[PDB]
Amino acid sequence: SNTQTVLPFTGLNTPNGVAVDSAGTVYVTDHGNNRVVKLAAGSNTQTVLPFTGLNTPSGVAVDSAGTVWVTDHGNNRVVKLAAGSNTQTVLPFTGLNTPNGVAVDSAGTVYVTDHGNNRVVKLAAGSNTQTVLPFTGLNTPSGVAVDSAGTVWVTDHGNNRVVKLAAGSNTQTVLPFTGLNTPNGVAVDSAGTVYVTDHGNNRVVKLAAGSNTQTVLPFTGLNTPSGVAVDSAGTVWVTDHGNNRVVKLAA
Repeated sequence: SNTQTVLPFTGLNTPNGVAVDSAGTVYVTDHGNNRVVKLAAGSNTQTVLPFTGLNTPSGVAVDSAGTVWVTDHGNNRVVKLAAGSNTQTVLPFTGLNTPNGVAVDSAGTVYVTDHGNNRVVKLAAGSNTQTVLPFTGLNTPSGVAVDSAGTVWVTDHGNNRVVKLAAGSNTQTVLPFTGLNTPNGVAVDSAGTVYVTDHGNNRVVKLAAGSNTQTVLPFTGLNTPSGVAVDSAGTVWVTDHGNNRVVKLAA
């Protein structure tokens, strides 16, 4: 499509971070209200999830079991909410600083852009071992995506670039986007297409796998967009941070 739709969220404040599940339920970290909100497909009523004590949360992910993870940026922690019981567990990361961005894979491994420490960390399900990924030269990284193959992409915000660590490789690759300004947020689809919220240019850009020529998506009127998700259908959702809204574009 070339015409975006605004989702019927209410009362957002500087939202940053969006996730979508296979049912088309959309989850947003409503950063400036210290809460996580969700909207089911076709619904006008949003639901505030029972997280507690959040501070400027930035980034949300959801696994197959309905577990919701949030990077609780202002508290240097990652919290997960177990489905049904609504038990909150602080994941046993350590030493985080203003984390901003989270992803989870099929195995329940959790990946966090540890923004304030210029690093990306991962924690396997149930583990007390966190692993620093061998990205190099990061500056305030702010967004992480992982595909089915286990390739990890990161928006290296402070360097105006997107980097990837290909599965099985220990060598970082810089993707051939051009002209980025403080990018924050990355998503990847099944086809390997990469989507980035080019925050400081008020636009969303995408690169097909193997292509060296980005395209700009036909969103309009964005302001410091900061978070992107893509569903199985190729619909693209963006947290339009500076306009307190979430916008979507069908393929």
